[PDB]
Amino acid sequence: STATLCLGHHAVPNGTLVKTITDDQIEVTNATELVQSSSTGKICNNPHRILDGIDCTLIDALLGDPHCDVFQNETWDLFVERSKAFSNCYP
Amino acid sequence: PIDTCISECITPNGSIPNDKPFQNVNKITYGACPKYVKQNTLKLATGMRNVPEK
Amino acid sequence: GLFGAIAGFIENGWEGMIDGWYGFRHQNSEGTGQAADLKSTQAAIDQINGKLNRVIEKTNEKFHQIEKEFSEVEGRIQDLEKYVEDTKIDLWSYNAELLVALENQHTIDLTDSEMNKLFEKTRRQLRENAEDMGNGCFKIYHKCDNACIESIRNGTYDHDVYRDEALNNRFQ
Amino acid sequence: GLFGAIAGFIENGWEGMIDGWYGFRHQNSEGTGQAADLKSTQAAIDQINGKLNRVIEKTNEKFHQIEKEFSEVEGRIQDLEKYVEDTKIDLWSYNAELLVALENQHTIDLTDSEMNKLFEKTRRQLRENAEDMGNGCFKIYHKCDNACIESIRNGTYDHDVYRDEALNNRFQ
Amino acid sequence: GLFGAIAGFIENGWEGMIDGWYGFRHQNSEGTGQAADLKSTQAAIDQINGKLNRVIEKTNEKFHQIEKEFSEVEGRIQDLEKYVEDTKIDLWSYNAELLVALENQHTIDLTDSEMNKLFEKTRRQLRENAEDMGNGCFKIYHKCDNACIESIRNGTYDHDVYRDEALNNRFQ
Ligand SMILES: *[C@@H]1O[C@H](CO)[C@@H](O[C@@H]2O[C@H](CO)[C@@H](O)[C@H](O)[C@H]2NC(C)=O)[C@H](O)[C@H]1NC(C)=O
Ligand SMILES: *[C@@H]1O[C@H](CO)[C@@H](O)[C@H](O)[C@H]1NC(C)=O
Ligand SMILES: *[C@@H]1O[C@H](CO)[C@@H](O)[C@H](O)[C@H]1NC(C)=O
Ligand SMILES: *[C@@H]1O[C@H](CO)[C@@H](O)[C@H](O)[C@H]1NC(C)=O
Ligand SMILES: *[C@@H]1O[C@H](CO)[C@@H](O)[C@H](O)[C@H]1NC(C)=O
Repeated sequence: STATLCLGHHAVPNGTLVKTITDDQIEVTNATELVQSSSTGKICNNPHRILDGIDCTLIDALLGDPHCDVFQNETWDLFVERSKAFSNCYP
Repeated sequence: PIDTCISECITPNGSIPNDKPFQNVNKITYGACPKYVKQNTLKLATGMRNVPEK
Repeated sequence: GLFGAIAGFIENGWEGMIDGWYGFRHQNSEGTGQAADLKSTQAAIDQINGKLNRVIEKTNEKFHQIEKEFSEVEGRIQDLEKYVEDTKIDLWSYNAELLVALENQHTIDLTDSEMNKLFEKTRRQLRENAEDMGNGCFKIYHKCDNACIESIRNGTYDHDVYRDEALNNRFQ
Repeated sequence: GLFGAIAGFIENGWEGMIDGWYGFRHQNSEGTGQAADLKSTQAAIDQINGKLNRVIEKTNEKFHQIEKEFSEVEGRIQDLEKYVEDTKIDLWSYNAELLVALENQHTIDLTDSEMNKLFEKTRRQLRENAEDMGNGCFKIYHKCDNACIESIRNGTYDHDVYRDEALNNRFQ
Repeated sequence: GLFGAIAGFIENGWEGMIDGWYGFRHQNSEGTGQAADLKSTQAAIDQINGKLNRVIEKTNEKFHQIEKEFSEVEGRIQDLEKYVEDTKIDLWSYNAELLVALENQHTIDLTDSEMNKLFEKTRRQLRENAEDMGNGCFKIYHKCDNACIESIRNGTYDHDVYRDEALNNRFQ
């Protein structure tokens, strides 16, 4: 003689644990990571002008170290200075 | 190493995507980079509280 | 969980619900049926889709800064640089932690609020023809076929044409 | 909008209401009338009047600071000064943005809460003599003249002296 | 105080309540009795016990920093050190103030929410056998002895076995 109407909400078989003001760990249907913790390991050459300094430091390229002669009149947005860089001119 | 690709944010560890607001890769950054934090993970809830059956 | 709807009197999520976030399950003479409420689901999704661009609009663009790694030991200036960077890192880490906690708490309260709002709206449609059973489910006290149920879900339910039968069934 | 009262089941603001923020409109045999509820309006106004002095008590007083504009180029010290000032500016800009967003959200929830509280109080006064029509309006099931309506608004409504007539009208 | 339960329609705290935070007082034919609801009290206590470790996990460990007190007057470097320390102190003082205000507001809303949740749960158990008197107290319309009251408090109240008598008493 009667009908029944239930109200409910969706669930998921496995859920993500997040932290709130009142709970250290509470399970929710979905969650997004906000901290980027990994890198590709390579420097993209766009959109910034990247100047790879092979064996040269910025000061050595500035002064005009012979093995730095390829860096004359160079421009950069980011000068990438390598650990293998060394000086080979007057001390 | 340098690569042929597009990325706005460069760290000493390489280029990283800047879609996330925070990063834990390196405190040295260049470009449009996420803010550096000490936490390695921060989950933002994008759904309701999950109550499975049983 | 301020309203006690989700993880409250509802007591259970529906893993068979994939159409939306909030919806109805009905059992009547014809048989069991299920549907999703698009309006409440869309309200919750809209209130959740941003929620981080509204506080941190974009990544700030920084090009030339202080040095943050040092080979040798200078003294005052290196100490000041390290102190400045450490202070900035601590403050931003606290900001991130507090923001995430606040947003998660508000999102939980928000979804629970949408659930409670749907419940109250459905109750208000069923003025005297239904009774809350206390588990988030309404007992409707009249013949309510599929058209009746869809009218309830639609929002165009007409409580007047069933009021006599419903009152006769409830209060005998 | 956590309770679904404002921009919810109320569905509409009254531009003719200038006496207060929350109030009543009544239609009975005598005719239409309107009034404002001073207590709820005052509660909301009191909870809103400060709300910024409670977090930022006053302007801090700063007299001699670092230089923030430079003509020539020095190097380390100028870079450190620029970095410190930029870090401070970014942190305070984030603080301002987050504070404004949080306070606006709480103010909206607060006003919606006061509306819902007034609604629930009015419903509780009208124990069995009225029914919620679902649009924020009560159908009262007895002769309720202007004195009756003002008693409802006053808070001294006596549901017992109308209960017989109201039950007779509702359940027939 | 978003729900209007505490300092709302409840209107009064019970100083004789020491067993828990939330509870029941009942008056029937046998006599007055009082008990505490352990589940709601435990929910509120659990949501309050941390609430600061969830934002500030621990004290950060700092060993060697800049100098913050100076005997003589140097100039640029001392000014920069003072500016950095003052900026850090102001930002952390603001953080402390805002965090305390936010947590206090949420704690008040949380306890008020637990009170309202207990009230709604009790109302939903007493489907048609009781009426809300508007002061946080239910008038139950049937013989409800101590076993009946403890069943209400327990959660295993069976509204069906009293429904006839309760309807007969309410609607005459
Ligand atoms: C949780 O939300 C995320 C964010 O949208 C969803 O992840 C996306 O899912 C779609 C599926 O069509 C993919 O195309 C996207 O590439 C995903 N984005 C990311 C960043 O992973 C995810 O599906 C949601 N989870 C659930 C269970 O709904
Ligand atoms: C997903 O669900 C399965 C079972 O439903 C579970 O074993 C697993 O741990 C969950 N998470 C992932 C990441 O697979
Ligand atoms: C639902 O309501 C709309 C508008 O009142 C109507 O056009 C439609 O036919 C109804 N039924 C549905 C969508 O099944
Ligand atoms: C409203 O109530 C107060 C106190 O019960 C009473 O003094 C007053 O006469 C009532 N009517 C009004 C203010 O119109
Ligand atoms: C309360 O309910 C529980 C479980 O239904 C039952 O075991 C117990 O006897 C009841 N009465 C009490 C605890 O007085």
